[PDB]
Amino acid sequence: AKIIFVVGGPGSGKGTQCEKIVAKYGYTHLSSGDLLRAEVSSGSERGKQLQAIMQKGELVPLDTVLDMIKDAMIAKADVSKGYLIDGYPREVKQGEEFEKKIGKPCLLLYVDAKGETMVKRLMKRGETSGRADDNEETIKKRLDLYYKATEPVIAFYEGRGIVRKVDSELPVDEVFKQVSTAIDAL
Ligand SMILES: Nc1ncnc2c1ncn2[C@@H]1O[C@H](COP(=O)(O)OP(=O)(O)OP(=O)(O)OP(=O)(O)OP(=O)(O)OC[C@H]2O[C@@H](n3cnc4c(N)ncnc43)[C@H](O)[C@@H]2O)[C@@H](O)[C@H]1O
Repeated sequence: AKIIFVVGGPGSGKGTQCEKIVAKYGYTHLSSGDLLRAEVSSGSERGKQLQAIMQKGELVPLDTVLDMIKDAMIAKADVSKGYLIDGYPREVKQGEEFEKKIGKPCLLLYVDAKGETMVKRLMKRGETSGRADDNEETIKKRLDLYYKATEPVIAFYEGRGIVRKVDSELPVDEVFKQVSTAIDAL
């Protein structure tokens, strides 16, 4: 099955574009954030540890997040023609370990937004939906971590040759036209 990495900053619009991909193409959307938050909601001790880390805007250990991604892929294996891996990899080692344990991506969709745009979108969502990490101090930490740890992921897959950038400053449906173009050309 096809594996597509979807990578971009906090609030760049990854999840929004992924849900549109699902509706149009039928791919299986796996969000590392959603999987982690599901563990938090379980009330487990691990969930309490994950909640602490995520509330501070920090990266969860590779071992945990890759386990959950693999778990989810296996659970959907019978019915998936392709996978959207949304929010993983966030560091080069995460990409490397995924390829070691699961397989290689055929495409990385780089959902590109401005830093100020991401701050605005997350501040707005925070005031609306009240997600714990959508507070101003944590947003700043998330964005800084994205720049430091995750942008080298883009470079890695540029070296691989599979990055297609989409301009997430555009309206959602206009971004999705760029997304659709990349997927159609697979
Ligand atoms: N691999 C990993 N390794 C280690 N730790 C990990 C990990 N993955 C997760 N974690 C941990 O979990 C935490 C959270 O991870 P995660 O859940 O992946 O959070 P995130 O990376 O910050 O992504 P978001 O869901 O916040 O934003 P998004 O890019 O999907 O944008 P969205 O479509 O929602 O849109 C955002 C807002 O903007 C709106 N919007 C979207 N697109 C547009 C557009 N074109 N125009 C106008 N508004 C738009 C949306 O309606 C919405 O309101 C991490 O910080 C980390 O602690």
